[PDB]
Amino acid sequence: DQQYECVAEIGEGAYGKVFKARDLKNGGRFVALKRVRPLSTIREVAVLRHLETFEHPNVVRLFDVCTKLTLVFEHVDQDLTTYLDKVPEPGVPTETIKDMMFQLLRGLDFLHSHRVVHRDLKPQNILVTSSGQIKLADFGLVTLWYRAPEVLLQSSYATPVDLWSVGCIFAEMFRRKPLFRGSSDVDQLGKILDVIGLPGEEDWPRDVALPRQAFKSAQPIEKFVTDIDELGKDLLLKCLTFNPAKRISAYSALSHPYFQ
Ligand SMILES: CC(=O)c1c(C)c2cnc(Nc3ccc(N4CCNCC4)cn3)nc2n(C2CCCC2)c1=O
Repeated sequence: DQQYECVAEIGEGAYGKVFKARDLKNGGRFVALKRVRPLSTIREVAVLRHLETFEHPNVVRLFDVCTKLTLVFEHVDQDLTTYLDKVPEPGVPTETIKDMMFQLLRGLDFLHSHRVVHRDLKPQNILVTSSGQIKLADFGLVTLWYRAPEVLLQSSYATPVDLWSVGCIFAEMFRRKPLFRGSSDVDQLGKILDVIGLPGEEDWPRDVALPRQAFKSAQPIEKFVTDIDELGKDLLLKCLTFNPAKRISAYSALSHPYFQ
């Protein structure tokens, strides 16, 4: 659009490239824009232009949709990735991990309550403002490291998909490196079960291509996620529960003694 001007390139990918641009009309503020190169997809934008009306403090603001499209949003300074890349030793402060995780679950509880699933939650799209405020981005239409077991298996794809990704990002917050760094669904699933263990046959998805009988003893987490309290250990384990039905929800997670 002519109401905006491209200065730099934020990110590239299959979904299309997003750019940092100057919103000349609105006091030359920095805005993030992404193009698109038509009936059941009308909903996607109707849910976002609606989600917008609640202006949740932990989700990127949308500014406009122009025409073949141009999507303008709020520009955030950096992501969680480059945030972790610059934090001095011995990593992120206990309280900084606990705070940023709250803002993450709030934005997740907001999206879930409004029947929205992120589906691709990674540090690359968990943005962080100058003030240090978490903003969820890259939703309302690679790296399997954050993919949930059931997505990998191709069974369910419901809201517990993001609670796995959050336990993966919660670990990476301490560790400062991906917990499960697989290279294929089968490799990912593997590396996952090498840590959490083989779940009971009762929790394995009934009727899927990959059987339980194709993989492991449960390993303690304090080994892989170094200096984490028994409370954070309790929360992250509930986040990383094989059975999506047993996996904690952002709403019960927002309650947990870890934030008390
Ligand atoms: C489509 C989006 O929701 C969206 C928005 C609105 C956005 C806003 N500010 C960003 N701000 C950032 C975040 C990081 C950078 N750097 C990119 C170059 N390397 C250093 C970090 C620059 N700007 N980045 C944004 N993204 C990126 C997240 C991952 C994919 C693109 C987005 O998807």
